[PDB]
Amino acid sequence: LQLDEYLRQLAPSMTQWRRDFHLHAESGWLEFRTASKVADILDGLGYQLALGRDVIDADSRMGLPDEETLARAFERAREQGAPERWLPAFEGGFAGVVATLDTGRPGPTLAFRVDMDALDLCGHDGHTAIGLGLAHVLKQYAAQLNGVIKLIFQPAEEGTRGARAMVAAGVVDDVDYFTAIHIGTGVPAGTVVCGGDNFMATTKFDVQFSGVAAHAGGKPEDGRNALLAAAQAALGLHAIPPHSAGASRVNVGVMQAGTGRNVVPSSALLKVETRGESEAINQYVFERAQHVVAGAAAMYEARYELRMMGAATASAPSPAWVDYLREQAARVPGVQQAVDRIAAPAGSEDATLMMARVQARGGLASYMIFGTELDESVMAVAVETLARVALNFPWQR
Amino acid sequence: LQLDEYLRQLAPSMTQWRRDFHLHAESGWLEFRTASKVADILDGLGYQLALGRDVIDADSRMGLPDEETLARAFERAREQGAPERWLPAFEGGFAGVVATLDTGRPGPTLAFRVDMDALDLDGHTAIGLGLAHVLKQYAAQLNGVIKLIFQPAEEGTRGARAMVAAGVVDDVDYFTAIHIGTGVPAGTVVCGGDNFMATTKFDVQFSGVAAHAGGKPEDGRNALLAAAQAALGLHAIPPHSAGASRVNVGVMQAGTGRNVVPSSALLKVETRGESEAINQYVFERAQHVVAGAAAMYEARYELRMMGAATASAPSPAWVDYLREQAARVPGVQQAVDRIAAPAGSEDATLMMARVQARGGLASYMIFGTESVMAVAVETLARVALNFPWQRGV
Amino acid sequence: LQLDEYLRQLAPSMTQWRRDFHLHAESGWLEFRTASKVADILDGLGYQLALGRDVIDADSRMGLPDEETLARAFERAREQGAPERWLPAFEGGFAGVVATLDTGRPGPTLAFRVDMDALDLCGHDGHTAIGLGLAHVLKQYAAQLNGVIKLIFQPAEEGTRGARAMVAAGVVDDVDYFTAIHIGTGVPAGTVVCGGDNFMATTKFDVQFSGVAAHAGGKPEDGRNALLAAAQAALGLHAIPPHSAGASRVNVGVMQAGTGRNVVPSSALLKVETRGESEAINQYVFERAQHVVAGAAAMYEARYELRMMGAATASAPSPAWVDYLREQAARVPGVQQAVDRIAAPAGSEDATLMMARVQARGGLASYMIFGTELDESVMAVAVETLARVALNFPWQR
Amino acid sequence: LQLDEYLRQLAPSMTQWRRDFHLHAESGWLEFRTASKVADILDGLGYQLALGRDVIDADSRMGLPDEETLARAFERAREQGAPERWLPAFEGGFAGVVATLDTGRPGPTLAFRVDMDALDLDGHTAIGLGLAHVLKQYAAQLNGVIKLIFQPAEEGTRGARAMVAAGVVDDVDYFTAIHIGTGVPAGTVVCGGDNFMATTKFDVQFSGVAAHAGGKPEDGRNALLAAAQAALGLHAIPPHSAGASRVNVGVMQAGTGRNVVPSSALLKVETRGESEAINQYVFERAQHVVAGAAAMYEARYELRMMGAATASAPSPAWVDYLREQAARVPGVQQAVDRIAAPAGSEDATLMMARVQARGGLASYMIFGTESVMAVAVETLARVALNFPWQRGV
Ligand code: NA
Ligand code: NA
Ligand code: NA
Ligand code: NA
Ligand SMILES: [Y+3]
Ligand SMILES: [Y+3]
Repeated sequence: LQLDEYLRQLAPSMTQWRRDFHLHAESGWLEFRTASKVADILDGLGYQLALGRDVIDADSRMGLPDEETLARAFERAREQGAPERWLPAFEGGFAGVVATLDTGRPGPTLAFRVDMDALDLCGHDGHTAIGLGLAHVLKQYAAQLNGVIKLIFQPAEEGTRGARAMVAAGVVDDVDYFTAIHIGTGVPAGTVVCGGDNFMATTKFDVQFSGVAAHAGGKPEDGRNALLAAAQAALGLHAIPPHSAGASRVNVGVMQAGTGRNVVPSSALLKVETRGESEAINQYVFERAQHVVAGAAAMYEARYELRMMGAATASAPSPAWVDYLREQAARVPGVQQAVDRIAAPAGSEDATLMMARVQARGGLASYMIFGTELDESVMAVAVETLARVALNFPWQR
Repeated sequence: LQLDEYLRQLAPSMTQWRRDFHLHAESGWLEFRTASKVADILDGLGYQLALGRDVIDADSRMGLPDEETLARAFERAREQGAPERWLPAFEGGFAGVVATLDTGRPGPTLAFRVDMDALDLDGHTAIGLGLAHVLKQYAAQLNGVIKLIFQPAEEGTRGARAMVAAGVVDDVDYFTAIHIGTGVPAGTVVCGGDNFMATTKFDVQFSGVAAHAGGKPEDGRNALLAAAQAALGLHAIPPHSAGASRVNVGVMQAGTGRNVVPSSALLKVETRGESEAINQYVFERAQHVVAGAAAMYEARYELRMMGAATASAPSPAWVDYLREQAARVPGVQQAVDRIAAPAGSEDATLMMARVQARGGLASYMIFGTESVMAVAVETLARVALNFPWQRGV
Repeated sequence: LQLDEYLRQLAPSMTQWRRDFHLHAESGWLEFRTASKVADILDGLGYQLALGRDVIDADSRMGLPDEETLARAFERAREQGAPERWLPAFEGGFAGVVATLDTGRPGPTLAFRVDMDALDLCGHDGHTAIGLGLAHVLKQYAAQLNGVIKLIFQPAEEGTRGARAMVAAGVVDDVDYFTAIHIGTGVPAGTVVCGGDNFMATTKFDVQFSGVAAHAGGKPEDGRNALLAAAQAALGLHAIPPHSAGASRVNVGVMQAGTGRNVVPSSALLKVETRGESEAINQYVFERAQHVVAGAAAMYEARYELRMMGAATASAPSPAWVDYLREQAARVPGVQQAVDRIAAPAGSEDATLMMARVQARGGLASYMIFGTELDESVMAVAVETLARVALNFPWQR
Repeated sequence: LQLDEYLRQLAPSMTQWRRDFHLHAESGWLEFRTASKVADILDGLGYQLALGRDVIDADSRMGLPDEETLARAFERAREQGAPERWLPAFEGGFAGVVATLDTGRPGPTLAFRVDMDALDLDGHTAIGLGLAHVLKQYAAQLNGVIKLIFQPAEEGTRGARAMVAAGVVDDVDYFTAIHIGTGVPAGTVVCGGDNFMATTKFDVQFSGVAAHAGGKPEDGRNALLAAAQAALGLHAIPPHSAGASRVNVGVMQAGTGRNVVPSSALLKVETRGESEAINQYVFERAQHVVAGAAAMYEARYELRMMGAATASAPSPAWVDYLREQAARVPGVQQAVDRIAAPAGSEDATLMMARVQARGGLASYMIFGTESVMAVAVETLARVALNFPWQRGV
């Protein structure tokens, strides 16, 4: 009741949030200020918070910035207005937060997730505002809810690095219905996909090649060309055969080698990523890749180091849950279409990891997409759609 | 003074300039303060000066820093004491000066060359200034013309080409490049150094079309793979029958991000040859290798000259004259023609080649290793003063 | 009526045919004897024949053997028992035959196709016997037919070379319902696929690299390494990026370069093939390939020659026709399943070219597959199924 | 006769053997008829013979033809007149013979070497037979031992290794390889040929897993791509500071069919070096290159030795002795030590190295260009007969 009204009594806050978080955008694992601000507000609304290491498994964190970068980002946050009461809980690259609202009334646990990080050289993640927005709506109308509602603010989504660490921490082991959201720019403004399935499994990794000269003196017979080794690696990688079961990808997006024009290269670096339509296919591609870089290093009798930088799996939304999401989304104002599933360029999202987990444990889950192409108020329709998903839940059945 | 006295009454000023230029060292193409000081001093001695653009052809410059870097250095040089009267002539990466002493009497045009730059991340200039002082003091005992070339960007063999293209050595009869040899015995003086291989240094920028690695791989045009294939092709270039040659892809940088098809790729390459012809063969092969690799991926490519130098073939008659004079010079132990040593490069060779090509004589002198400077000035001064105005060479 | 009986009164002939044609197997474009034998028998049954150049467009013949090979194969056929009355009509690599049965009774034209060639170094094509088999059944029961029935015996199916030449000759420009058959070894014995859609479009081509020394004397500076050029080509080819619209393939199956160990290679040969799930995708792959071989040749300043060796398109069976085929196949004895469409390893078949043609002109078509895996009498079930397809045609509707 | 007469009374037989061996020429490892004839003749002269397996280590043979080819040639040799008494000792690719003449008196062991094979798609044997005749006729004027090595597969440098491994030259004090030089002046005689680079010839077979190109590309393991990448790596092998070296992938064959992922690939490679050490460096690098390329595709690889030879360092004292004798030989114009010429290979070098390694002297003699044979026999005969039984070398 009066949800439509209350919403217009919140919109002015959300835009303020999208902008402030756009103003002080932070990269993967360095979302210190953002998490501090989110925690602050969420605690202010009376949510039971869980922070940092309690929700982010230290070990499974891939592609973390160096010890130095984590430090300045932390300090800059403290010098950026980040609340003192919370900031400390995220030091060391553990900027993450899960808010819990327990109604006391027996019932299922509904989880909604949004990422907080921006991109490195931040148009891509206005999702944090929608997360706070939904939190508010969920308090005012708390009385009509049952079971438990969980709000997940995930770090390092770019590069698919954060989800795994939150899953390893057990953040979604007690979730019955999972829903990840996204402001799809490549999606028609006014349209809403309730079953994002265009996500490929993937593996991110860097390869370091070292070719220490066999002896000093700089004699050509002692050189071990790391550059040529990575060059042959790059070719091998891209030559990996496709798979019969579905689409697959491989991309050496970055390569750095050498120190000087006249100097025989002894060091080289490759930034790679593999992808497959299914978990198995991507696993296949990654297996070959390792054989390719290993042999390439051997050719030049050079050494190599493999560094796992991130990973995600394939998405298979729960049919029933997507139906429910479609049914609710149709009534929402700005929603012109429900689509269910769409045909768009394939990509990857670590939210899939949380979905896979919830699904293996009996729950259901899906990835919602809100169109905006050809419109920064799409947050209101996202908020109402999500809020509606909870309030309208068929508690009995 | 009579000469020996003059040199001892000059030695102080010489270390003063050395200390100064060392303290205020400047990288290739950024020798603004040095060039200014040199010009101020030479003008004072009464030398006619050709500066900057008049002695450095713009288009022939290689491995030039970007505008921002040129401007910062120019401003820094002003703030470090560069004589404001001369500073403007070098603005834009044209720190170069040719000082001329025309005796007025008929005779040959003798040229001496020193470089002014230092390494990135040459006590030669002082020597050049000292020699300028002595030659003025004894202009009466000279004939013909005396030319002093102060060259920029010798490191990376980047500056000599532009001076040659400006005509700097086209009127030269006898040329002598001066260098302080660290890898040469404390008392030795090589008068015909030729341990220089011809070379070409260049960059290759490959430009393709970026695309999302997972979403639309068909829209991509991989510049990275083009560079990789070029790199392999470059190192497979066949040797040459006439002598040693080498190709090296020292640096490769490519790509924007892990999930984006690389649309930009850069190769820093170096070509070497025992002779000019051999180096030209290798470089030619290299151009075909990179054009093809770019075409393989439908990528565009741009080849940027970063450096160049040729082989050194010292004029025997001129070498002999220099050796004879050097021998008599006090602090000298061994006045040799050439001396064994690992091969390297030096663009002074372009001036030599040019001079020899027009009928003149040329050589490269090396003073081993400071007091090497007094010896170098006295020696070079002898070379000029004891010239066979009549008999010749 | 008594079709089931008549069939058992023909089986002894078919096995005799499969074996004789297995005995004297001929490769692509050299099916001289086979065509002579087929024509002979078909003429004996009273079919209106069209042979050689009248059914095989000379120009569009790809991957033809050399002038010499065509000669001996021809003579060996004459010395192999090939009928004299017909053999001459196939000289020069035009071994093909289309038999026509016109009932005078107005009606649609039904076409059935089978290939005759074996494979080169012949278990793969017992399809010619089934073709003759069906011809017989179609005569005896001629009275119950209407319109026109056409039987197509295609050469050079292996390597996808013959179909194009028959299409260019107009062989299927007047066909209303087209059906290509195949003894699917990779298909369950007793099963019949009425809608083969597992076929990818493809392009076959050889690349010849020439690197004539710039000068005599054998000086290394004059060499132009064709081997290294093809080597880099091979890598480039296999590195061609996949396509978002569907699966694609590239394979450099053969490479020959050099004349002697110590001699700098001046010549090289590549045997390649591209593939795509759709016509467009394969076209995309072939476009890249040409850029790859051209640039590779340039790197070593070598020359190159592209030779088109064959091609096929994607298969999209006519839904309605597949339904009809399924309905008829179900009643046939040896048929346990109808399936309609199956999931098997992708391949290529030039019969697709005839299908595409017939479909663009208003007719319908499909590719039938008869299982046999885990059974050399599958010809009887194929014959009856095909014969039934004709006899049962809904002439009225 | 006294010698000069003997040679003129022998010349006929010599052309008879030359004409015969030319007419019945045989390829490497297939010298069955030749070896038989040689053995029959030498046995007749009273020479002790070590044949086949006793002088050719089986495992050390390189570039051996397949069984079928060995058998066909063996049978063909029988049908062409090979003396049936000796033919069996060479069955299986062991056509080799070492003839020994032990004077019984104390002295040095002198060895002379000739090859018997011809090219595929050596009038040396006759020379060897003639020298055997003369030395027997004058055994009385000889001391110590005389050994005559008739070597198989000299083409492609394939046979010498197996003889060295059999111990054939371990008891040799003075070794001399004989060769007819077509690229040498009609009257010149090089006594210390050393225009031979060390070398290694080998094949690399890459074995992967075949699969249908379109149906199941993931089941494939491309041996073709492995060879391609190896080929590129092989031609990128860095040079060596101490001297010239070269790598060449002369042949590449791979694949079964257009629509099948290649599971078989073959590279025929050649490695060269100015010295033994330099060739070993290149070959070592080459082994790493091919093992890695095989690993890149999870393919197996097999490296087969097809040939090998080392550098030639003729013993100066022995060269001088040969030159002195050759000079006096009638039909000789120029008895030189070495002579400029393009570099090639010759496995005789393995016997030289071995001999020199055990304290003996060795050299390679070349007779320029037929009547070269009479001169070669007379010369070689002098070398043996005029030996400094006392004074020495
Ligand atoms: Na994001
Ligand atoms: Na310098
Ligand atoms: Na077939
Ligand atoms: Na030979
Ligand atoms: Y309302
Ligand atoms: Y019946």
